[PDB]
Amino acid sequence: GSNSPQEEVELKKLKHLEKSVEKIADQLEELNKELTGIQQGFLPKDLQAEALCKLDRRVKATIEQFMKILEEIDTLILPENFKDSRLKRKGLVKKVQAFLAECDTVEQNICQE
Amino acid sequence: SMSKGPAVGIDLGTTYSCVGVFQHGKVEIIANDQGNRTTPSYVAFTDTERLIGDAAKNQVAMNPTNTVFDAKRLIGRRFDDAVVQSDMKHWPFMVVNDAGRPKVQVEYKGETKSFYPEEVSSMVLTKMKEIAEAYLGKTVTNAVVTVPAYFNDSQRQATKDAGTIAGLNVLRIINEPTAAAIAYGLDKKVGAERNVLIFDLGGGTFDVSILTIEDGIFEVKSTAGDTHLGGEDFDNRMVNHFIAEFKRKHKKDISENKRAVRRLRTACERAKRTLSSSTQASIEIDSLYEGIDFYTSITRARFEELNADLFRGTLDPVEKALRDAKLDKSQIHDIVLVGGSTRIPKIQKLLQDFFNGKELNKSINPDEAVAYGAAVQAAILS
Ligand SMILES: Nc1ncnc2c1ncn2[C@@H]1O[C@H](CO)[C@@H](O)[C@H]1O
Repeated sequence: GSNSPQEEVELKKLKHLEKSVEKIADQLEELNKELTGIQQGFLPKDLQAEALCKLDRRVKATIEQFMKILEEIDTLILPENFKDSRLKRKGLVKKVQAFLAECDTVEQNICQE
Repeated sequence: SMSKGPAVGIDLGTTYSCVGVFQHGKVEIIANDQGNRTTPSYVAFTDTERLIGDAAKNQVAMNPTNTVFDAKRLIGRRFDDAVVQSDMKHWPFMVVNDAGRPKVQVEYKGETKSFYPEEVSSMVLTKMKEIAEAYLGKTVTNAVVTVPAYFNDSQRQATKDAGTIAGLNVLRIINEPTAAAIAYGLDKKVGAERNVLIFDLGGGTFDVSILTIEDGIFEVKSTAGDTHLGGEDFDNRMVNHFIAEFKRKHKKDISENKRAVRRLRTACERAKRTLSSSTQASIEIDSLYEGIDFYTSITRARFEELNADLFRGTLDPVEKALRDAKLDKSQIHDIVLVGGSTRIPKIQKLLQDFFNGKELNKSINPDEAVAYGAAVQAAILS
């Protein structure tokens, strides 16, 4: 290939963003396990509604952290020759959007009336 | 514990506040704990804590009904004031009537709490005092606090009271256009009386002030402006342009997807800043809407065309202020730029052409000029 030293700078930025995404994804993973735990658990019904609505603050914080990541990714300008960077950027945005769709699922299952 | 520090200058702004200190023969504008030279005039109430500044603005999307901002639009006003009634239709937080006085109503640690506007502003002032102390490594008590020239007695008193509640010894309340003229040493220029036009264009407010400086005395001759015109309106025009472009290119309407619009708005605001020092800005947003990548660009000329009526309209309050001050544009000795939106080259060009090529006072960071002049005043009164 014609791999340039300049692309290494963009790839490093994207790696830092991937690490930041992984930290937020671990918070989402704990929300999913607790949500599954309440839905399939042995709590009485009135306590179940309360336990589910207690996840609201954390799910909203998780959504916001993912949105901030997308805004930081959106500051990148990658020339068409920087193919690896573009593929990495595309993969990272799709991964964040799939995580946001899981956050939306959590929101659909809590604080319902 | 800490040694006693110097007196500071605080620009207590509608959306952002700024603190400066005069040290080693110059003004240092103080960065907050996040490295920002301006601090959002935001206060948030959560199930567990009270957040001020950047930490409050950062969680506004997560807790909108308990995140207070714009307390300056309420401070010293009666509940039935036309401004209070008009503004409360747009705020996500509640404003209640307490015996004719407005109060912000919020949920705080699971309890319904109400606060007067001066209590909210006292919390922003407490943060500005702490920002100064974190930088200086000394306790800060003395401060000059600024207010708009059009603030009446009640609005001035309520600002002084916010300073008192914040534990500040308010050395003086001075007008924002006066502070900007002080920052440029306009009072120290030799000769007769000087007529000064202050052109203050922020993110959400436009204020024109005409001052006369005679023998070191500042007299406000007139005030004009547009209370809700600012940088945000220019961002709106750019967003509308790009939503229309996505419809033409992809036959898809992104406008009901809040996250796609927010991503686009954030990129627009950033591209607009780029356009003040470059003639073109590029935007690349992967998977903006229904998996479609949005790769585009905007020239400075296109940005100017999209906002032509708004930029041109900034001269109408200038003419109104001149009319009210009973002065001809040729009698203006100094023009001062305040507010981040004054960085727009077309705005500078229109104002300079109106004043027949006269140079503008713009070397001081327009977001910091008011705090700068306040810090100069604070040092003089020390
Ligand atoms: N370089 C700039 N060009 C144009 N507008 C700016 C610039 N810097 C700050 N602003 C705007 O000033 C306002 C107050 O921060 C915001 O609307 C912001 O976008």
